[PDB]
Amino acid sequence: KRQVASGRAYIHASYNNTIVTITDPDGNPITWSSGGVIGYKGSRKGTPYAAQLAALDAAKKAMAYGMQSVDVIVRGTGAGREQAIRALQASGLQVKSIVDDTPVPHNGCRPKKKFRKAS
Amino acid sequence: ARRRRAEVRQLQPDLVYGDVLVTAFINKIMRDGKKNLAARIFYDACKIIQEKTGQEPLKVFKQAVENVKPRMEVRSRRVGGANYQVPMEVSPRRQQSLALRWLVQAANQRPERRAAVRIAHELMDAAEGKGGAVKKKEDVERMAEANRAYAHYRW
Amino acid sequence: AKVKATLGEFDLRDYRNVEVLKRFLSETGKILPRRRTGLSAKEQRILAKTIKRARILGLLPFTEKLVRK
Amino acid sequence: GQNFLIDTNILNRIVDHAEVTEKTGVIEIGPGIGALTEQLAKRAKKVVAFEIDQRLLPILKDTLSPYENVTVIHQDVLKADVKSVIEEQFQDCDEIMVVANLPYYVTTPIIMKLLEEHLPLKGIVVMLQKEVAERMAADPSSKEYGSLSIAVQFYTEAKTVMIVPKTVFVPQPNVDSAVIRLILRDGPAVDVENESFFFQLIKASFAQRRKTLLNNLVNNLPEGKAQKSTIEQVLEETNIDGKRRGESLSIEEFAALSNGLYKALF
RNA sequence: UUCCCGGGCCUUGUACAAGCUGUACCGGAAGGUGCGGCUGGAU
RNA sequence: GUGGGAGAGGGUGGUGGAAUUCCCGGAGUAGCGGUGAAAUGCGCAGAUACCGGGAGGAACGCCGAUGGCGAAGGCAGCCACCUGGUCCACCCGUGACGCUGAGGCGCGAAAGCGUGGGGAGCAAACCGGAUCCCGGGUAGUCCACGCCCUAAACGAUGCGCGCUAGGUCUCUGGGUCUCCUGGGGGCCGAAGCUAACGCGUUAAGCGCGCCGCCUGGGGAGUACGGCCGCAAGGCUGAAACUCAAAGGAAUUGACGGGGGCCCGCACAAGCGGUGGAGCAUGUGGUUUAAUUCGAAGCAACGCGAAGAACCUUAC
Repeated sequence: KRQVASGRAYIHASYNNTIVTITDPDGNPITWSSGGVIGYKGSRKGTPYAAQLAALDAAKKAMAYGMQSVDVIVRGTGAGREQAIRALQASGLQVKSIVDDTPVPHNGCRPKKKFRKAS
Repeated sequence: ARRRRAEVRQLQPDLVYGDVLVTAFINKIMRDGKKNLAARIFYDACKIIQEKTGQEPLKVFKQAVENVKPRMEVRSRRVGGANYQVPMEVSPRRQQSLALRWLVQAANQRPERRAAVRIAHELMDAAEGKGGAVKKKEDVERMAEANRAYAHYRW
Repeated sequence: AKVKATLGEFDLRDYRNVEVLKRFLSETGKILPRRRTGLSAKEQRILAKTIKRARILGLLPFTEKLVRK
Repeated sequence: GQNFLIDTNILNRIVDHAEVTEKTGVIEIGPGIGALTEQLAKRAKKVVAFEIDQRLLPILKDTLSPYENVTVIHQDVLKADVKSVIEEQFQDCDEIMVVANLPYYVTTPIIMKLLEEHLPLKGIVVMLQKEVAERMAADPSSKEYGSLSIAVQFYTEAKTVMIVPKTVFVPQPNVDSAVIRLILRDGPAVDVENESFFFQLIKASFAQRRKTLLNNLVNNLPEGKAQKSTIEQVLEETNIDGKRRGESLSIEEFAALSNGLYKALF
């Protein structure tokens, strides 16, 4: 449809869930894939294998729309960062730029209970 | 073991052909101490291959064995109540062990009635590059290099 | 090596010499420890103050993103 | 887990304080190890122990089998009206009263519901943690006094009979316990009011405990900000200063406030 | 040695022959949770 | 006094960015969040993930330390204004002007209160969800005045001065500059001290001055009286009675959520097996006249019994 043949990939890597969103150069999202899309449930959504499957799925639906090369822009510290990177780099995309872009607070709001006891 | 690395026994070279691999194969065939029966069954296989194929048997033994030599195995690892089937590389000793084992067990499960007949067809088929032993060899082969993500667990 | 090693005479209090001050940052716009910069306590403190001031002027990045995995 | 009453005569002591006789037939909420029911069956015509988990029923099959008074009943204490089982089983019984052996963990809902049922009976004697012992006997002042205090004292008069230290309970509770007696009052302690609004007011005053009565009323009570004047107005009538704290007032004056406020904005 | 079972030699201790503490609150109180502190507790 | 030095010391006035939440669009669909298993909860009125613009209210990531400043409590984004303590160099000035200090007067983490505002997030109480967790959530955490004035308020070590080996690291001054000389912060250790552990020029050593406090444990920081406070409470502070102990540090042990190492067909690498089927034996129950008795995890069970038709035999 868009046939821009080049977008960007935002990989939201959480401990519980892994989401990948492919967007146009402008930043408007083109398509998104999750762990629930594959139908996987419970704790095992954080398993690397599920993230691999989501990544491949997103790649296929992307090539469906004319994609060739993207910029991977990884976010968060999910259990499946590097594996999804490896999957998508060799998924058939001519990926140009990969950058870690984890949004860390500059010591702002006070975190929840389990994130306390800081050193 | 814990202290030893364990030394491997050296099999006595065959009487007829003057080789050890035949001895190992017949030993794998050998059950209940019936070494005479196993040897005769093997020699009947030798006669079958010699009659049905012009070439000398021994070359075929080696090349078929190679045609049933696994080269990439999967090993179980216990990480935090989870299983990691890491693909590793096998030793030549391990290669031959699994080779002989798989060949023999494949030979035994053939539809034919006579042992010599079964083992003969099995070894010829393994020679050509297609058979139960071969099939399972590539089975475990393709099972490996599939868990490459789990390849960083060096076991 | 160390950052101090690959530099000649300069003023540590100048909050406009970006050409040199950029060096004292990581791939990300983070101030390197005394392990990396190779400075005594006093000079490290004064440099940190200068870097903060420069950031506020908008000459230096508050943060960046590393071009790696 | 259950507190192993290794010491002897303690059960008898709590019984004596309870004044359960041959004439009296008493309900036990928690069968436990049968010892409490053992003395209860000894000196009473009829005693029943309610079982919530039939897994726990087999034990008495050797303990309370020798005793014939005990009528084992399998029904959840919360999921029943005790009145019906009283009418049926304890028709022969004269005086209706309760002795419990709960794990100090489940007491409050049970003891509150018992009183909710408006069930006519002699009373209840229970052992529980010191600080939770109806928040002691409790009085219209001090830290102990709470909403629970007001509710319990409204239904029934209160008295703590005994305090029991360590070495009495084998799985050393790291906390001391105490035994309290409750006797059902002839109707409400209060003269008259609406129950719902009264309990709401009681809860509202004690929400932010440290803050004044006036602030507790303005905040905790629904709306309240708009009608604040009226609120303070009634406080002038009922002779109570807003600068008093809820803890300071007594139950009767709580009710006197309830009646005033009920006719004002409710 | 990845584990699992049973030992041997070490090192370290609540307890024997995590814990504690100041306030505040508990209509699920062998006690729990806020807020802060301490080592008279192991990385 | 003169010439400088270092610093999260304090108060006030401004302004920088990252992040979280909420309101808008551009775009874009089917789940999102959660643990130990989910569940509750949110989303087809379009939620999550995304880019752009706004509204805020709190805290300042790297630097950052084993570091610095303060009398303590405590204090870190940056700029400015006002202000306190302190260190060194010259050895210029006064001429004992000194130290401690019962009462008094100030300051005093967090929590808690009164009068107003504020509230992004976090979260007592409370409302739900599965069987010590997970969703929501008022006070509070914030600011401005006035209260309260307590702690494992700790170096569990009152303040001042003089004397008694050194070695090493670290911060900040001076010089003639990897060698000296000051002032702080740690480690090892002379002599010495201590019940021991340990302290040891930053004394718990050797001495002098002043202050507070102690006299077996529990009752008890309780009662009573008094003084403070809006309240919570704080300060001061007994006895009746009861036990012959309470307690300090250390030494052998045996036990643990403990951790390290080293082994044994312990797992792994294989082979052959009962568990499923027909029989033989042994037990637990059942049965009867009795089917005698011992042995019950490994370390009881083809064990005593290594020969029950009568014998044996004990029922």
